[PDB]
Amino acid sequence: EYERRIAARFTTFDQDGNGHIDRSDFSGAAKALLAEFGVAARSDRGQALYGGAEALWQGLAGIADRDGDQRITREEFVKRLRDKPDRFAEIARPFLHAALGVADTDGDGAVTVADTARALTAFGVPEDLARQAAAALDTDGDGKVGETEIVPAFARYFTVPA
Ligand SMILES: [Ca+2]
Ligand SMILES: [Ca+2]
Ligand SMILES: [Ca+2]
Ligand SMILES: [Ca+2]
Ligand SMILES: [Ca+2]
Ligand SMILES: [Ca+2]
Ligand SMILES: [Ca+2]
Ligand SMILES: [Ca+2]
Ligand SMILES: [Ca+2]
Repeated sequence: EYERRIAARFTTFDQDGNGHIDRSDFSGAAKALLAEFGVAARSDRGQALYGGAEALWQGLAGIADRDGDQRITREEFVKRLRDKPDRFAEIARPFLHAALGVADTDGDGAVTVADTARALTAFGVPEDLARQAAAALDTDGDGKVGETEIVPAFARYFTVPA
């Protein structure tokens, strides 16, 4: 179970599935989300999402790329994330904020549960599970998913329970 839980988290970052985490895993994730919502890469929201993704890669690399080759292997990839999950969530905050912007289709600063599910599928979550996860992210049940729900959820998700 534990090792399976760890692989799940690794697989989330290893978007292209090739067994190491690269900047391009993150670039690819940004590209997928923008495509899902028809947001132009060159738009303000597009540039903000790529900048946020690049910042999260650098944070994660800072933590886990022990030999400095700018790929994080399965091997290199948990304890550091478990002991300080809040710090890692803040590293991800610009990315998560930008992702919400992209998934906000009417511009009112809120994202629907259905569009949260769309975002998750852009990041490789199969459609059925994404609906279930999106629903779970809406912890106050108002049908709107926000930064105050997503950022702590992210912190928790990357705290692999022992
Ligand atoms: Ca990869
Ligand atoms: Ca750019
Ligand atoms: Ca490395
Ligand atoms: Ca919306
Ligand atoms: Ca909205
Ligand atoms: Ca479908
Ligand atoms: Ca189902
Ligand atoms: Ca909510
Ligand atoms: Ca709410």
